[PDB]
Amino acid sequence: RFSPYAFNGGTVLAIAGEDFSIVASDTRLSEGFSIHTRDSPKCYKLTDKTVIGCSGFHGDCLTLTKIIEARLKMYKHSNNKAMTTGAIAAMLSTILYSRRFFPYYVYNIIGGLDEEGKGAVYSFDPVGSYQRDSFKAGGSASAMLQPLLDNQVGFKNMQNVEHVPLSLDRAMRLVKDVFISAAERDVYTGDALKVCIVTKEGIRGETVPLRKD
Amino acid sequence: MEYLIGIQGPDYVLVASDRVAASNIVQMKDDHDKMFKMSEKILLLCVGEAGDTVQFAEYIQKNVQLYKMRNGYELSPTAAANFTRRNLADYLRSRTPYHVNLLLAGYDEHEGPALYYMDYLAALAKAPFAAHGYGAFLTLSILDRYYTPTISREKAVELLRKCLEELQKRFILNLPTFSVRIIDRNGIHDLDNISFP
Amino acid sequence: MEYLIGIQGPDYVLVASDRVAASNIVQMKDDHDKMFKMSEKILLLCVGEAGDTVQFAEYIQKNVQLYKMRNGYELSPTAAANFTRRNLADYLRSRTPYHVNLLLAGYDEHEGPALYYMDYLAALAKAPFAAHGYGAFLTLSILDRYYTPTISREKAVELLRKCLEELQKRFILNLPTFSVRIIDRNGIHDLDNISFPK
Amino acid sequence: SIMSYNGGAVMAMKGKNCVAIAADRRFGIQAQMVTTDFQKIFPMGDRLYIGLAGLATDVQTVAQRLKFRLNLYELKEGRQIKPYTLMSMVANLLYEKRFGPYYTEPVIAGLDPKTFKPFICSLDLIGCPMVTDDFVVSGTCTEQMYGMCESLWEPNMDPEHLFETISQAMLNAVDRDAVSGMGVIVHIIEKDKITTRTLKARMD
Amino acid sequence: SYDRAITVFSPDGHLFQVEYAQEAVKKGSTAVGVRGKDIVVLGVEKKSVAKLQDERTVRKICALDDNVCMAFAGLTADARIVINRARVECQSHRLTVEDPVTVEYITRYIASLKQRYTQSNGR
Amino acid sequence: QNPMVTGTSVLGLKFEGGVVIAADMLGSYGSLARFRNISRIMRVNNSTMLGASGDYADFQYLKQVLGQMVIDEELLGDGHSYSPKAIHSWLTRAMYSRRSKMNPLWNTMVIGGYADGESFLGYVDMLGVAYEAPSLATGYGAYLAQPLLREVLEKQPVLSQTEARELVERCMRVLYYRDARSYNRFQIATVTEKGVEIEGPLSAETNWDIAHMISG
Amino acid sequence: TTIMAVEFDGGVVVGSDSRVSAGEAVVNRVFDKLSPLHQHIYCALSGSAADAQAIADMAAYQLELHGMELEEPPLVLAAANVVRNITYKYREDLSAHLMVAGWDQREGGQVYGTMSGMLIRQPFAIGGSGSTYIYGYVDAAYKPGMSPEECRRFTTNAIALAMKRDGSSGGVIYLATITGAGVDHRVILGDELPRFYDE
Amino acid sequence: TTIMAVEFDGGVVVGSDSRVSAGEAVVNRVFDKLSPLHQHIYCALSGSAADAQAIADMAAYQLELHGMELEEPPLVLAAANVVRNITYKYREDLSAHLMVAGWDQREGGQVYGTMSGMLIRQPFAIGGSGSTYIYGYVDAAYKPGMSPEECRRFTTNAIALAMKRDGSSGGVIYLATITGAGVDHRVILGDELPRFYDE
Amino acid sequence: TTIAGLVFQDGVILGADTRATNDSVVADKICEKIHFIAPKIYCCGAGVAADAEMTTRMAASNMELHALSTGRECRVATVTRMLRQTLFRYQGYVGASLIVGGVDFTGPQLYSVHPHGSYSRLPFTALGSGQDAAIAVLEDRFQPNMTLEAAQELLVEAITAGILGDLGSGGNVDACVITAAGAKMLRALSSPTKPIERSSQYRFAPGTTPVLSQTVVPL
Amino acid sequence: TTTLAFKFQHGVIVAVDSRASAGNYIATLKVNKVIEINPYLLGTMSGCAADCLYWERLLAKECRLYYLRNGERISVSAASKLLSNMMCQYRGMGLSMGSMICGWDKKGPGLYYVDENGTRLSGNMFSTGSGNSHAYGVMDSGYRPDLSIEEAYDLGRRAIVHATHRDSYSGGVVNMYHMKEDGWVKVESTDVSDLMHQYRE
Repeated sequence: RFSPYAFNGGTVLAIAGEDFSIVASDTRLSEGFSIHTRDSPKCYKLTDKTVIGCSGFHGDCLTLTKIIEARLKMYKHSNNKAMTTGAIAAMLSTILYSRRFFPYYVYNIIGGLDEEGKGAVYSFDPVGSYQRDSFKAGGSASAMLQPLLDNQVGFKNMQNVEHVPLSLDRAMRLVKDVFISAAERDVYTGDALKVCIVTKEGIRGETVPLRKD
Repeated sequence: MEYLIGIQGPDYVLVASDRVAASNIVQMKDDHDKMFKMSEKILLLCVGEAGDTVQFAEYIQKNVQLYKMRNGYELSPTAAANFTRRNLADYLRSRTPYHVNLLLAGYDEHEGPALYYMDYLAALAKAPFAAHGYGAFLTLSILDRYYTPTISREKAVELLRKCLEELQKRFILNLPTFSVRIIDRNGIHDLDNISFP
Repeated sequence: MEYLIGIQGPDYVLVASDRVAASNIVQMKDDHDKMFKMSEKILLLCVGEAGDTVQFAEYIQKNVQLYKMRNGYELSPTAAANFTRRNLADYLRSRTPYHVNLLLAGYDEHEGPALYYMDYLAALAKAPFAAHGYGAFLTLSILDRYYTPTISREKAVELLRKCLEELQKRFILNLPTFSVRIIDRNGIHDLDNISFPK
Repeated sequence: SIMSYNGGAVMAMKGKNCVAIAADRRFGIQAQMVTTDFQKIFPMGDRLYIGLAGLATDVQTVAQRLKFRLNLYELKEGRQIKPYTLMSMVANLLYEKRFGPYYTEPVIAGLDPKTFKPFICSLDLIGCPMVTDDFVVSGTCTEQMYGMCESLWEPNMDPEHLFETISQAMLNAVDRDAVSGMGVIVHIIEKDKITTRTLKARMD
Repeated sequence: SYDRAITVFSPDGHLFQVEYAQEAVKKGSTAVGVRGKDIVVLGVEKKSVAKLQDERTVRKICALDDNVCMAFAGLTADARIVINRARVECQSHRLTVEDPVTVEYITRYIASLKQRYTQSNGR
Repeated sequence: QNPMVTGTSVLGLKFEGGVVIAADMLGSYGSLARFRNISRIMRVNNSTMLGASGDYADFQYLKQVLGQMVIDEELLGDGHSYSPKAIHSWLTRAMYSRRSKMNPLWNTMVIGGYADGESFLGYVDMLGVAYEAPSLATGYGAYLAQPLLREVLEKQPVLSQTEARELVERCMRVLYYRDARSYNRFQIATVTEKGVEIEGPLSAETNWDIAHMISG
Repeated sequence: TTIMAVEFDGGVVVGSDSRVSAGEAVVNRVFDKLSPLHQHIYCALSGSAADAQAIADMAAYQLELHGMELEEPPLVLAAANVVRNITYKYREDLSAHLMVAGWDQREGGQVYGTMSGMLIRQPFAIGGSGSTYIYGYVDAAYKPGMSPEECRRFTTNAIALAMKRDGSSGGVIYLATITGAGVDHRVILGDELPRFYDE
Repeated sequence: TTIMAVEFDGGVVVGSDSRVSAGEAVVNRVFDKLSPLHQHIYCALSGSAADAQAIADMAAYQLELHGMELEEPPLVLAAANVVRNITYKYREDLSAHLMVAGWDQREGGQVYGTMSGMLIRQPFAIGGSGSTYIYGYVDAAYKPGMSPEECRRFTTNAIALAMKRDGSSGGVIYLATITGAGVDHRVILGDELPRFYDE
Repeated sequence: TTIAGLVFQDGVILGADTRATNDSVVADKICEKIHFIAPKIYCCGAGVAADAEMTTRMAASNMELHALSTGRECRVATVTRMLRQTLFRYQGYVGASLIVGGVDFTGPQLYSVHPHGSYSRLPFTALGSGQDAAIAVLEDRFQPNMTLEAAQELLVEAITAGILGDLGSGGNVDACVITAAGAKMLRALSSPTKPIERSSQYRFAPGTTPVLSQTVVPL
Repeated sequence: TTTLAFKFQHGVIVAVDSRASAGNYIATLKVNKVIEINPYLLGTMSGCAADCLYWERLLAKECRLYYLRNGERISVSAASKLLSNMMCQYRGMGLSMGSMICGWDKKGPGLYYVDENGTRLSGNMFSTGSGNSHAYGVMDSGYRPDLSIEEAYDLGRRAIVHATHRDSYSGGVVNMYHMKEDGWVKVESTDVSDLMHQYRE
């Protein structure tokens, strides 16, 4: 018959530091065993302080992004100000939920800085539940990324070790290395990397090379 | 499945029900009262799907209370039975089917005592005694044996205790405590709750 | 579903089970005894599909009794556990799958008390206490809270009465009466049946 | 799937002259725990172990067949088994079942009895032998254990560092798995001796 | 349907339809009431009694609920509507809120009906 | 759903200062080759070029709609003409809105165009999946001529107009060999700054002489 | 897949296409569907290749013993029955379809459709999924008593019409002329294929 | 069901078979599949009769207004589009397939396959379930620039080949020659049907 | 999975890809798909992992019995029959798809065997998931009678186009060259992606391990 | 997902765990299931995380509309009825939510259980979630209405601690919310694993 949803792969990783929030994703867009194109950025920009990733069916990633960017302007025109990171989460929770009976298949991870200037990451589900966390992942490689962060970021399972808040200098090499580890062992990840770092100054996009196979 | 019962005496209607509210493998609420009072002398007993019982039987309780305020006199137990049917019947073919099982028990100044049976397909029946649930198979047999139209309240409660204590032996579900109420010319009257500690 | 339980004390193994035999909406037999005696100090507790419990657990009772007559000494509770598994495991892929849940409770002159858990897929586990059925969810929590390795049989029966009387409140099925037995160096010993005259 | 019924995790990582194999202690049925004493790692004799994961029936069923076939092999031969030969045994054991396969993914770790030579490998339901120079994992959490072992593993490590590496590899990978947990048992195979340690892990 | 403005403003700002409606009240049957301590009393005078009438069916003191009663003075054809609309709200309140109806809650709903019918098209 | 006259693979690849799109002239009903002369490449305005795959009955519907879209645009004469990115983003919504209603147009389209010195080659899909790539193919072209195009673009990212058509003729030649529903006659439509120009029906010189090797 | 055979005085001409396709993709571009069962006997494969190559080999074996033990070339009716028994026995499991054509010292040229476990002798026979489109060419253009030069031009013209309409057929035509002198194996390359209405 | 149309200088020849069959049984033995949409325009029905007679009547209506309001005979391209819009809009519910052929004062003879909601102008067109059996006769025997006497003999020979192979086709051939002078209705009875290879 | 083969003037060349995946993960990054049947005969598995291995083991063992029995160079046409009648015996349940090639004294011969038993002689072919990519490169640049020095690049470029363009193929490129002398194996002949570097070591100091049951067994 | 509540002399106590997982892989860890509504009203979370989170925001919306309109500070009994009536219109469309509403009204320490299909039950003791059965055992272990404040929390801890220990889909940290006449107050958020090795020694 007709199968409306296909899995296009993709991987999203967010880390909320004290002064920074990093949202990174790969470029590979692939349906089935074939690669359509090796540049398809998952990271999309909403406001200056907010970057949203979309991991899932690519047609919903394109539609949902145009719906969000439409309601950013509906808010900015009505309220004469940009949406806060917490407001984008609460809105997109109701946007994803209005589809409850024919859901969007996507994994949204919103990250950036809140009113306090601190990294705020909101991870969603296709049905629109959301909760704040220091680090989240998504997509096919989400299962590989999370255990690595529980150790380095969370200092779990280690007795008598000091807890130092993660530094951007260690966060850059932490995001790059988990993908170098994930792109190897995952077939849906590779061919390139985009890191969009959200600080108080602005968004800085950094591209990293990954295994091409 | 939850359990209902009713008995019609000459001057009275003696109804009883189980107080258990159960979900999955556990009993959530053991004091849950399934007896809904439509009017002064008119009761109602609803069991079925957990959500459809309270949702539907409250639509009736308001239409009955509304009728008494409009015309100044309450419905008779006969009219209240045929009204609950048509609502439950119209909801069958629509997109919101109700699954319920009703007992309408009432007393009337003229018609006297009345007891009505109803299934989830809204087929109304007026019987001297009736029961619902899986406990209706282990009980109505006992009611067949000991029931008489001349029975007295004193015997009825004693007769009701013979039925309800046999759900503790054969019937698999717990059902520790049973609520009991009686209706007469003086209105509804509560009776000592049958309890098997 | 039928209910089993067991408790391992230092010198003893205290097991209990429900006496109900139920079919459809009625209780056929309220005194039905689910405790199968494999050997002197070795019991067995089997619940599951009504026909598979008695059929399988009798195949074990004979193989255990046969071993004692061949070599002159009974099986230890350890060997009797790994034997019931392989038979129940070999069935799985054959054309006659058994659906059962076992508890092997025994005492040994050397190894001491032992209690074994088993599911219908024949995965053997040795636990200090175990339970089967839907009543195993409402019970093993209570056992977690009051159990201690130093418990005494005076406390154990009192502890067992705390668990079994809570199947009368939350648990939906009747289960009026519970059989109880205890095992020690002197062999199996019956205890006063816990009964709640509803 | 079916191998997700009882859950479970097995890991093996190769060092320089030593190997280490680890597995969790949890035995449960779907969403319900039973006991924490379950054993997923079995001795094949001196300096050779094998882990097993997947359905808990086949863990104990396949293992009892190996000690059956191993003890026959070690009595016929005048020597202990090589870890490379054992890989092909378990591969032949699982492949004869091709049309009614055991549900399990064996993980073999040990030392070549010759002198120092370490060896590890992993298998599948059908038993395709797979030899790796770094690590092998099997279980329902396998996806977790890839990322942990990728970053932590190094070409040559002394025994002290294997344990620290494989400990944090399991503990962190299991915490994100629902059906695995309840403590981890870690074995260390050296040339001189064998060190067994049961870690204290979150009970959940 | 018929949608047209009946109630409209005037050069003096007065609503004619609302003022003429109050003129209907200005000739009613006189209705009074007072508040005591534990008791409250209502009263009405009927000049239309010829002794041929049935006093029960012409009673202008009604009861919206067990805890609330009411009277009215004005055109009696319109009262049967508001009352039958208020009695529906009393029972729908007990269905929404298990508590009985507050005297103020049913007075708001009676007022919200007299509003909507002022601004609605063709009423 | 119903098997009504599917198309076949559509090749395209952007070269220096232009875009070339090759498509078979064969309409295919089931496994048949039924309509052997059809134009599957539509000219859209001056600067953009469309050709499609999948259901052909849905291609003449979009041929009719995009016809009105462009004609209605010319009627105003405002000077605005749809860029191939607008034609691409418009189809992405048409494909998606039909999808969300569970009544999709079963089709795959490749939009070529050259505007403002920027060559736009683009891709949409039934499900709404849409992107932009230097080389595209649909159906089994993505499994066949796609690694032929990528293997050239990795070594030579810059292709001329003469090298382009030569590589297109080779890739159409491979599809004629390796694709069951393909056919020998095809159109090569090359859009440049001079405007859309659709070359006549062409063919491929084929070397079958390996048939003698297999024999011996 | 399109196979064809035509009967004339001295012998038979066995034509076939080449292309083998699994689904909508082409496994093998040049493939020989004529597998000799015996010196003068040829079998044109059709249907499932895995099932047809098994039946063609089993038929080439059972018939090989028949050739040795009789110390004489087998007939074509013998070859058609060995193929029929294998096809009908396994007909649930094997979806293969064959065609047997050859020459003998007794009856001369013969052609036998083995389709689905049945057997017919036919003056001309067509098979495969591409057969259906040429049921109008072989009815009209066919005439009895054609010379070998006319038959090869009739078989070539016919299959060339099937390859153009069929998507599962195509490639080069194979032609084997089997007579009493021997077997002439030709190959018709794409440039030699007779041209027919292009549009 | 087999329908055919051929284009020549002065006009077009629209051929068809007769037999209408539901399943393996014959509902109607003699049935006219040519339903004129206008004076010089004729539509050859195909596929589901209930769906085709509805589309042929709706197309004969919408086009009738087009004829009156313009006070001029409509073109054939106008007739092919009215049929295409109805076929594509309902394509889920209606399984019908039509063929539109006729003559006009501008372009002359024209033939348009409407199949499944698409549109093509063709020099000769065949349709129906029986059309799959001859693509080989219409590829070979067809030549450009045929006289009306040759076209009618080409259409008659072609359909006569389809009726013999198709089980869902048969009966008498209808032939309508549409030219500028008028429309010549001809019926080819079974005794006039051209004989081909019998076996 | 991408495997391919090519016939040139003096012999044949068999390539393969080294990556093996279960579901979507990379289980092993270095794997041998080219197996050893006879000294001058090889083959390439594509399919179910073990079904393409165990199958070539049975053939490699049968051909060793046959070579010792006769005392003659193994014919390529024989290996094809053994793999063909074994796979067809299992009614396609085995998913092994093989490319058999080698040089006997009949001259260079390259077959291919599909999981259901369908085998075709030919000059060139490719199987696996990335077969559509490799064949397309073979079709275009092929031509009969190639020298050996020019025959290696066309196969490398055939598989590399099947690795880089497929999600099921990765790692290095194995190649096996066969001639009259024959038996020349080149392992990891091509490396499409060189960089593998992972510098930021996570190695940490021992001494944080909430460990309980520690014990030591001497040997 | 394990959740429980009970009321006694000094008022209600609510206890939940933090973990919400999808399949065998744990999605998040510290997720807060208990949903705050009013100052003195407190909801819970069971079933689909997005469904009950959405609809208990409408209840937070309707309770404010009630308090703004009437000013009567809605009772726990009515707030439980609003959440059921909203879920009854969408019945059959696959909404899965459990819930409990706690609070102190003029009547007393009301506690209710509102379900996906409209089940509305007052009562003394409740528990929901997948590990609900494991909670009733420890709660029925001799809980009494006469317990003091400190003795009551010790039961709330020890209930979830033993509930998540037996359940693989329940775990994380225990969130405990006491209830009073004025409003709820958070007692503690404590890791289960750290409480295990306490009660184990």
